[PDB]
Amino acid sequence: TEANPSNLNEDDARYGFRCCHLKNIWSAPLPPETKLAEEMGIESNSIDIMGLQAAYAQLHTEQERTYFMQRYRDVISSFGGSTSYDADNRPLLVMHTDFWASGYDVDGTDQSSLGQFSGRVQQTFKHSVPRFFVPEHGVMMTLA
Amino acid sequence: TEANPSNLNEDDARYGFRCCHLKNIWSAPLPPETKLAEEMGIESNSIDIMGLQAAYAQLHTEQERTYFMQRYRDVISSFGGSTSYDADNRPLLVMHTDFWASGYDVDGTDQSSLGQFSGRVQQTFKHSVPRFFVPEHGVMMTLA
Repeated sequence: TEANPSNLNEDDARYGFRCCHLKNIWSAPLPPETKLAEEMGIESNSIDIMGLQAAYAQLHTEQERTYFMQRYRDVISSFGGSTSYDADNRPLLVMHTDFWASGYDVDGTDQSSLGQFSGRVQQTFKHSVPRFFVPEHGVMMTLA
Repeated sequence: TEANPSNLNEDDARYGFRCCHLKNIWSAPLPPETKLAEEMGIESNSIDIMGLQAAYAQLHTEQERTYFMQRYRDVISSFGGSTSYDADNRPLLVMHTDFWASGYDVDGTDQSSLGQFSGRVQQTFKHSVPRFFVPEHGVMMTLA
C-alpha cells in the first residue's frame, strides 16, 4: 500500500516488486494461519452432538475460505455467481504469455581459456494481445 | 377424545371441529417438541467415538419419527412394508376433491350505492366417488 513512488525503496522503485518463487512444497505452504485444530466447547459432562455437527459445517466454511477463497471475487464464484472487474477494482488481465529462455555456449579458444565455456542465453518471443475493446479511459500495461 | 356428542361444546357440536390453516411458515412449524440439541454423556476426560457414532444413529431414528413418522402406519411404511386400514383403525379415504370458490360482484346503482360493490361468491362443483366395494357393514361419510 505505498502511497507515492517516493515511498518505495531503492530496489523496488527501480526494478519492480518481488514476486513469489515458482510453486513447490516449501514456497507454496498453506497460508500461515491455517487451522491445525478447531476447538468446541462442551458442558462439564455432556456434548451436544447436534452442535458438533454444526461446528464442523462452520469449520468447513472457514477452511474453504482460508485455503482458496480469501478474495471476495473467489467467494462469490464459490456460489456459482460472478463479479465484474469493477466489483473489487481488479485490473483486467488481457493476455498472459509464458516461455523458457534458452541460448548457447561460447567456446573459449586461447591458451588458458581453451576448454572453457560461457553461457549466452538469447530467446526470441511473441506476445500478442487480440483486439480488445476499451470501455473507459485508462492504461494498457504490459509487464514481464 | 370426546365420548359423547354431549361432551362437545356449542361451536364444535354445531359446526364441526376446527382444522389447520393452510400450510405456511407460521402454521406448519416442526412439531413443538422438536429436538434442538442432543446431549451425550462423556467420561470426565475422554469420549467414546464409537458411542458418539451410535448416538447419532439413535438420534436419526428419533428425528425421522418426530418429523414425519409419528403415526404407526407411517413407521411401517418407513420399512417398506404396509398396513391395512384395520391395523390402526383408520377411516378409509375413498375420494378427495378440492377447488377454488369464485363468483361475481353486484354493482350498486342508487344515489348513494352508485359505485359500490358486493361480492357474491357462487361456485359449481362435482365430487364423484368411483364404484367402491364395501367389505363390511359401516358408513360412507362425506364432509366439506
